[PDB]
Amino acid sequence: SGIALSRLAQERKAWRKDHPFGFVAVPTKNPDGTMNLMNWECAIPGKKGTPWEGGLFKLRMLFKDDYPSSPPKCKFEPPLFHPNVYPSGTVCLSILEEDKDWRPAITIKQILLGIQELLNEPNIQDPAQAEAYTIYCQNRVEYEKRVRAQAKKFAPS
Amino acid sequence: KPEVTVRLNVHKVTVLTLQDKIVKEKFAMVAPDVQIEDGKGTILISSEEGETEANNHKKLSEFGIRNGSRLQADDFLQDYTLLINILHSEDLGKDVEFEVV
Repeated sequence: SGIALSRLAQERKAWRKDHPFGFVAVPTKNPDGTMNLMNWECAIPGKKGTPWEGGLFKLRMLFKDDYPSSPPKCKFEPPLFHPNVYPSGTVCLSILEEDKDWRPAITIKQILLGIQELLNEPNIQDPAQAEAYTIYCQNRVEYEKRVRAQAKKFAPS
Repeated sequence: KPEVTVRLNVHKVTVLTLQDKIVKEKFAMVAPDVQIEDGKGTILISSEEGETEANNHKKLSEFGIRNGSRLQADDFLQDYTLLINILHSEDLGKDVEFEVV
């Protein structure tokens, strides 16, 4: 637990000193108004020039006591239309899987950039929901319209 | 990693008094974040506005802080971390809010 929290303090400090424009990552508030280092609320801007452009997509990041030996669990809230996002919101990504591409050196910044990258490059070998996967595979112009519509909806204003 | 022990009345000292009079003033931190060492990553005081201000009037005991509790204070603007051991004391007298041992 202490190993996890020491790392999470370092992560928080580095994020505060330098994060990418439009991104948000802050420990969430416990019900008593304290903050919880093991549970962050985050936000990811759609990349420019892509149909995600203008959208801001919120997600939660949960760290376990054996972090950074294990990756955090990441979940969009609300759930998104995207081939690699489960109906629950959970994000399916290989650097987020302990038995695959996760390494302890991976930073929170790298996780959020890796998730942003996933938004515009769906991974067809690892679909997590029926609808976005089917439409992406069968009707790519309809896929792009749903994404654009969704990006419009999550436009902050 | 240096360590200090502070005596105070856990039911009378506010979060704000801990932040401003103890951690900033007495221990010379400029922009401290203070964590309760409960193994849950509880952040009691944040140097970011406006993240923990809503708790400034609350007594330390409202957050489970008691005799023997450990806080970790970490300065955002210096390389400076400090472990604070809490001794609960109800006998400091009318002119004293806290004592460094």
